[PDB]
Amino acid sequence: MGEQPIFSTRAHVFQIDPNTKKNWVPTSKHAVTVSYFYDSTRNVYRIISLDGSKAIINSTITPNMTFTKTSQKFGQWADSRANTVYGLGFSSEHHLSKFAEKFQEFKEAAR
Repeated sequence: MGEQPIFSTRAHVFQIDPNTKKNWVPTSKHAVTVSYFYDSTRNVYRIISLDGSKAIINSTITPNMTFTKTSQKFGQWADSRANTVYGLGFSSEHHLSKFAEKFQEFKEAAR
């Protein structure tokens, strides 16, 4: 297939404020589904999330992109295509933990 579903989880989505990159701005009002998809048409993994029919995340994973845990339930990563920093807040450390693990896997496939 051109777009292959791989993994899906839920979280509240945020982006850092453009101006000083320090204040968190909510992007979704609800927790939404955040997923990893493999795009074979472009040969890359993508992090995709829609709030309703509005894509709020469509981040291609690149070899040096890095996911950082900020608390036991929240983590972030920088994205140059959209020129921002995404933050994800999970209901539990186990979910943040698992998301970060998958991130590392597809980062390597990218390299």
